Amino acid sequence: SLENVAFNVVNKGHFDGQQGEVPVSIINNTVYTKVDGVDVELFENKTTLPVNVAFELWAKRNIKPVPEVKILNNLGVDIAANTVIWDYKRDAPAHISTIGVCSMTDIAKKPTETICAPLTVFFDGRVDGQVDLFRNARNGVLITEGSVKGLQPSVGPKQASLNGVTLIGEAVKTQFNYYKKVDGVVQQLPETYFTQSRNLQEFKPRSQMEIDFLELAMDEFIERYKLEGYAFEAIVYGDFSHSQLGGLHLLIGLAKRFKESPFELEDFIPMDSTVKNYFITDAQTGSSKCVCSVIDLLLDDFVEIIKSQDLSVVSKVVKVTIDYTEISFMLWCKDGHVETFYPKLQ
Amino acid sequence: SLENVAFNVVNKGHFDGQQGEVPVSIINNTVYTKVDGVDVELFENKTTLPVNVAFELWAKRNIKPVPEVKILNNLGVDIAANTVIWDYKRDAPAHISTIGVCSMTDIAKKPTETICAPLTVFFDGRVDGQVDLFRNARNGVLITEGSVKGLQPSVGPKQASLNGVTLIGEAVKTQFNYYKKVDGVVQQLPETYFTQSRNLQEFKPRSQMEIDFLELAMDEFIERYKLEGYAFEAIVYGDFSHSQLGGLHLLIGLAKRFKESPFELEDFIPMDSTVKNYFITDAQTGSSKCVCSVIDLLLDDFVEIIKSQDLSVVSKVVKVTIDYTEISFMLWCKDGHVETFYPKLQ
Amino acid sequence: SLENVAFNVVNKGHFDGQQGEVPVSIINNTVYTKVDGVDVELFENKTTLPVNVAFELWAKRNIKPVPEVKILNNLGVDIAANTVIWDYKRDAPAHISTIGVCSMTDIAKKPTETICAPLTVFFDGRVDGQVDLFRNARNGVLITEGSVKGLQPSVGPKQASLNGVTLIGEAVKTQFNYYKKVDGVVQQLPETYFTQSRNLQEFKPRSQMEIDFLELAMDEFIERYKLEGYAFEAIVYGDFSHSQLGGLHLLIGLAKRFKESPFELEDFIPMDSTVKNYFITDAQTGSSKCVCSVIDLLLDDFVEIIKSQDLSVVSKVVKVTIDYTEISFMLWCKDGHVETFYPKLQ
Amino acid sequence: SLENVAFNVVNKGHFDGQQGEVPVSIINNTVYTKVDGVDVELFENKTTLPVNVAFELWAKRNIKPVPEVKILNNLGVDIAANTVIWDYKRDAPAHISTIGVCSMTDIAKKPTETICAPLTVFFDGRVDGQVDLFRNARNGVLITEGSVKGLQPSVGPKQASLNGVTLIGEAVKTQFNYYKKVDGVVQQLPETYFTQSRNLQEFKPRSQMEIDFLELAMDEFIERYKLEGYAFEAIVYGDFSHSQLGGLHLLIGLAKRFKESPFELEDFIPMDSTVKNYFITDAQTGSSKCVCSVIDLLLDDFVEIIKSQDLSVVSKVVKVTIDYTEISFMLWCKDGHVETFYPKLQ
Amino acid sequence: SLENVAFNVVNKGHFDGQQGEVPVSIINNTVYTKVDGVDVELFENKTTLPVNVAFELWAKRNIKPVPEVKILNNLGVDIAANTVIWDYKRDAPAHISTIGVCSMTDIAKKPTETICAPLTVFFDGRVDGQVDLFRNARNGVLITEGSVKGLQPSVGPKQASLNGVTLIGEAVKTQFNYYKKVDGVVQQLPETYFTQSRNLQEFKPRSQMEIDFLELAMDEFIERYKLEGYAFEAIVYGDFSHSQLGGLHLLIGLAKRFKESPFELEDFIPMDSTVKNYFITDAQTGSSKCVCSVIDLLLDDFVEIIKSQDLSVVSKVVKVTIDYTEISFMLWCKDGHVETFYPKLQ
RNA sequence: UUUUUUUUUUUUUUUUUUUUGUCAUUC
RNA sequence: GAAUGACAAAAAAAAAAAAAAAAAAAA
Repeated sequence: SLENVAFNVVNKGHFDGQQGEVPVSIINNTVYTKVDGVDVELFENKTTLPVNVAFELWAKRNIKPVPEVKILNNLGVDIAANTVIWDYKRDAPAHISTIGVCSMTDIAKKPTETICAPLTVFFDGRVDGQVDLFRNARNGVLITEGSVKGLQPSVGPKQASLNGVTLIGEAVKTQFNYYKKVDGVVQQLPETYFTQSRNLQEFKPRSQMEIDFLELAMDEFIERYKLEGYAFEAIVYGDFSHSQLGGLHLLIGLAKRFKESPFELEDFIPMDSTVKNYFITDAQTGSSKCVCSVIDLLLDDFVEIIKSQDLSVVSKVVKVTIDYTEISFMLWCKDGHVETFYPKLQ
Repeated sequence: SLENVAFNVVNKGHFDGQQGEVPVSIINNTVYTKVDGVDVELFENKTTLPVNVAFELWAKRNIKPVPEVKILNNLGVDIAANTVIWDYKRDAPAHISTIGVCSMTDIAKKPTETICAPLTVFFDGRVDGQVDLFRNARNGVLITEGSVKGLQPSVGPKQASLNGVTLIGEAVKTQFNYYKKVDGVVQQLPETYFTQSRNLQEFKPRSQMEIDFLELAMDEFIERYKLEGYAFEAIVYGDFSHSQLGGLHLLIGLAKRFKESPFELEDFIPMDSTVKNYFITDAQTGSSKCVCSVIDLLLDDFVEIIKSQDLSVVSKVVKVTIDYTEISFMLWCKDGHVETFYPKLQ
Repeated sequence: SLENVAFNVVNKGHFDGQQGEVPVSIINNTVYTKVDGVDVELFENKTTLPVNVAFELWAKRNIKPVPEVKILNNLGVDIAANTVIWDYKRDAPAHISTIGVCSMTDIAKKPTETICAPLTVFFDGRVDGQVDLFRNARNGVLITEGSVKGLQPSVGPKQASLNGVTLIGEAVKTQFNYYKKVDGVVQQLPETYFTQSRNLQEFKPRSQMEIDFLELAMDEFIERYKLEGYAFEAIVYGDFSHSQLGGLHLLIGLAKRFKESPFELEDFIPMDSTVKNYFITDAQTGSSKCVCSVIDLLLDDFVEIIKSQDLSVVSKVVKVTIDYTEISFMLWCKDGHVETFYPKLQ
Repeated sequence: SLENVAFNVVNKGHFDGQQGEVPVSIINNTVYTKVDGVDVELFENKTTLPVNVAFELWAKRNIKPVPEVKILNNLGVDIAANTVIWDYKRDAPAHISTIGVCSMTDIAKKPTETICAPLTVFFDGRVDGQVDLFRNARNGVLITEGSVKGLQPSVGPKQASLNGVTLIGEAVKTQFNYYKKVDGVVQQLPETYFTQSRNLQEFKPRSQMEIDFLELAMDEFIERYKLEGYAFEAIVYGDFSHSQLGGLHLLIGLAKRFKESPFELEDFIPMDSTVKNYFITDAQTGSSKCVCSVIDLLLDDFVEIIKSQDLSVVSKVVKVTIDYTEISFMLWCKDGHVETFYPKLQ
Repeated sequence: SLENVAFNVVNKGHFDGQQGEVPVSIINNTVYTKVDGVDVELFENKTTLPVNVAFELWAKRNIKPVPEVKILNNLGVDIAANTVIWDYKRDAPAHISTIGVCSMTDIAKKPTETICAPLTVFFDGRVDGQVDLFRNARNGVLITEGSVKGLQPSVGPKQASLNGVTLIGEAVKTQFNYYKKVDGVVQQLPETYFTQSRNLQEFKPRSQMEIDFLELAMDEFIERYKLEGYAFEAIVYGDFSHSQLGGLHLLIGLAKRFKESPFELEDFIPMDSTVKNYFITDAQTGSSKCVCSVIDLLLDDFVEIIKSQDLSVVSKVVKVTIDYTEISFMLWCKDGHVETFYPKLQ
């Protein structure tokens, strides 16, 4: 019920399943409620779904630390089992349909129905009875805070999305063990690097090399870590000397530049992906680039990736398995030294 | 609840208080429900209220024969008790607020509260206990199918509004006795003429004089009923010889002209009123008048009214009580004969 | 392309696959085009789909005689192969998704992909290569103007929907042979009665008995066709003596009553179905029923059905296979004669 | 008029009363004006009112220092006399109706009519003649910058809302003497505590103890002010060790935690009230609470309140009059020391 | 095509002119695209144009450094040749019509047609063949990064707009030479002062005098630069001692105040102009002025302007040519010293 | 004969936030 | 000596539009 959902929202902040109703009015793609005789906005529809459907999905969203939407997308997850994963980047549900949550978007009441068999259903091991449901599922992805009997685990990212904030949990456990089944057989998830999912204005280093990068000059940092010949002066630090922006394909370099000279980042595809494309215009020098593919790789991980390559190639598209998906980097070695190494996804 | 209201609508045609819910989607001021997997339109909001509130009011509307909205308006009825009167002319509720119907439009749960005391509350005597409520109400209007103990009745119109169509009921009683209370004292309603509330395209005579007017010519009908000197050739039949239309202030004349030559009726104020203003454009002779007051008085009643006037006055405003309200007619006479008789102020 | 679709609409009336572009503006859920410098309406979106998507689907609708949407719904058709069946009752596409029509609603480009296997895909045999496509489909429904080798035909209704109106075509063939496959095995479709799909205001009898019903009185028609004891005075002709309407469960009786005393039909579920529920309000006698199941069976078929039942049962639910689905009728009999006969659950 | 209102807005920033018109276009709940041939947005309607009505109410809003909307709500104010109080928290007018401001919302032209008698009209003493209007009002609330003859004054909050900015006026007087009348008799307003209406990101201490709280550590501040046994470690400072957040019921503690580690405050009821509920999620530790009642009491006032309680009770509901309304706190004590002190029912 | 434009947007962030289409859905004045099965927002329409037309214009906007919209407006530019100048202040195109950009807003395909002759067409000398077009244009404005043969150049502002970022180009050239033609004759543009177009929260001094103003106090800065008798204590620094704000007509003074005490700027006309009007409300002292003309002149330029005036006049209107337009400065003097230099019509 | 897959192979067009040349303009 | 604009040179990859060929596919 719409009124019961709004009552749960106004009394607890989300749908907790309590009983009760409140006066609700829907107008201009917005859900208003009457508090003390005056309308108070509860939810403004930013989705393509009907306003009531989107409101009820938003109320019933998962308020527990859930895997980042990019991780679920890279794993091929098509739907979630008896839960709603809310994509706060899009302000919309991460999946078009649901299983036993919303009557309008329901394709089944339980994940065991035949309709959900071809789909890769996301199972949350922290919910009772979901591990056994995943065991019987033809296609599914399982996350557990611990070990599962009989299946080899895959350790996921240290960070998880808790009500829209990507954090490494201390009071809560945000590191999950990932399992995948395709056509009834358990797949072995490949060894992967994981993007840190940090912000430009809230960037914090997570390693000693990151601290050195943020605190040292370009030449000192390059000489200290023997990073000569890998074009770190352009790939990470950036080249703000031409009308077209040069490099800046790591978020650490973007944060370092933003510390000294604020710029603008036009995100023309506002979604959650491993590689993000930005329309960056440097406010200090005027350097701009229409497409600047940015990956939130750990600086140690990026150093290892770029040092594991073969430098005697004119040009090569390099496949790196990052965030459980194969990211395509365009290696641009010349004369035995790297000229450009940028992600090409999205 | 919205879903319960839609369930009642799709299973019974109106809100009958049955339990159960159906999937509901609200989009573009319209309520849709999923029948066999495809969205089916249930209600398109033509009102100024929120779509869900208007849907709840429309579903909970009175489907029993109810007095016409114009009759309630002329009686000063401001709100209805435990019911919704739907104005089908406006496709909107006849009153802004309700009592014990819709949580967003309710000002009180019962008409006995102090908020409804100054308001003129419409009490329906066919509902159990509403007569007793009307007795204790400071201001109110009561309709009953029969007599009320200790209260003198006022016989209302023979016609009533049954689910949007005006009819003189045969299988169901559509004649009510009107009682009004202002400031706690039972008022004596005046002896009024009643409009027939007919339409042009299905006009049906209700009297012998009406039939004769429909079948007989102008001069024959005027001579037969001794209607010479009352300007019936213009007031009722209408004048189409000039660019500006003349007379045509009775719906009988409009219907007679429509029978031989249809014209266009632009109702620029689509509401329910005793005197209706139309933008009449004659498609045959090109005669048009921007505003034309048309009143649906019975032809016998109009003849009695026009014969009860004093003809020895150049200009006189005639106050005739019609549909429980005073309708002012502007009368022009010359040489002892009527020249012009139309509802004044147009 | 939206502009190419609108170009096809303005130059051919539907998407004919021509090349060209026109200036198109979308505003207030409506598609406008600029003709001679002034915006001209092309399409008003009455669906729940996005305006451009709905416009593209409407332009690519099937303009050939297609089976009525009720027939496809009763056959369990979930999607159409390389075509769009437009439901003119709802002014919306008959199916949520399409196969190789519109990229926004497409789930596959061809009906034989793995995604379309669980779905019952409607194959049109009049299109080259679709019979073989239906032969390879796990679930599908095939209609053909002629015979298909190795498959037993199922003669469908004489009527078909051509651009939104039901007609028995003479210049074009509207009778199709129906073949259904569920889980890869051809099913033998049951012997069924077919609704004639007629309108109230444009009712045209299709048999001698229907003509006699329309012209003869109630008693003469009942005595001529030995229809005593089957309560034809109530089920078909209808009773308007009480405030609650009785009967009117056959559209021919509604047509006969409308021929004399027009009434109002409020379709609170505006969709195509074998059994239609209306909110009937008799404008002459005041009789009204909130819900009334009306089925448009041929009077010969209804007579055969009512004569094939056993009269010596107090209460019995009668199952009739109509329009390829089982319609459940309520049968009440007393003293070896019929009392009421209406579709059950109304 | 709408055009005159827009002229006043574009020439003076608010409706002053000047004569003149500017070209105006209304589209998508927004009012645009044509400045030098290009449309300029004047007002985006965030209310449930019509766009033009909301625009005219916003233009005619009070730009003088007005009482905070929560103060008016706690006093029972239902309408304002010849002025509009704009609620900047909701971006909507604080009251549904107005008195002599907007013709679409007006229930009266002057507050002396019968319709305004039951309502608690807000009279502003800084406008000439409003003191005498309040003296003759059945129900009303009066604010004055000075003393009123024959009336005992109640000193209000030091801060007041000035064009949506809460400030303690230095060049203007933001302290008003509050008077109240119900049924024609003056009440003596209770002696209440007043919330400071401070922001999280712009928190500024208003006393020495708040400075000590923000500067010194938890243990030092607790020991210095003899605050042992009142659970200040969790009640104000808060506990971030478990998955569910504990405490943070004083906005000063939220400000102190924000100063060291920013977190998200999801205000699911964006209105103005003495007690605010937030969906608190700690970005550093992962602690989160769905509903966290936060009140912006002066730290001196909160210390006095917590020291005025009787500690020898297991469970006790505390009635505290804050902002002219009774705020309920739930008190748990064990072994003669406080365990928690939070607003009741959250 | 809408789909091709959206494909270009999702691939490069702006319309580059490539071939390809993506699934696009338009709903609620917003353009969505389907990326990985979920709709992703691409553009939300804040203009008065249709959503598809506005999206096409936004994609085809100029991404190179272009003159500020205020400069073009003051030069009387009515339309741009084969380009779109996006006004990021209004989030709408700076000109109503276009030349060979979008079919819906196009008045001509080339600027040489007769329709574009009366309009002052903006020509970009950086684009090949536009200087020749400007030579043959009856009315036009041309900007070039260098000299033009046979034409005397007018050096423009040092700053220009790059993707909505106003910057002095270092990697790019943001200084242009302005040429204007009206009725086929080349005018000599006047010698003008230029507004710096700086932000309040991102104010950066561009001269030694501005640095001194920001660092020193009022008295020291006035003494060092010999600014006694010019009322710099009010015009620039501003007066907050009264309820009505005094002076503060230079953005440098607003920035200096914002450094120590942030306040509110209600820009009730959100457009780009040389003289901006703000509804300034001082949060610290409560001094507010409904309308306040703030001009972003260089402090040295303003000092020269105020020292070039004739002080021996009681009241005088001062004409200063700023940004190629005549700004009316209202000067008040008493006893041979400046009293107030507020910009006219605040 | 139809179909999806496993795809491979051939050609056309488009593209890639690499370097490099020619023409063009402007210092 | 540079910048910009219009293009080409190198290397790899992607997208489709045309096919052929195949292991499968059901006919």
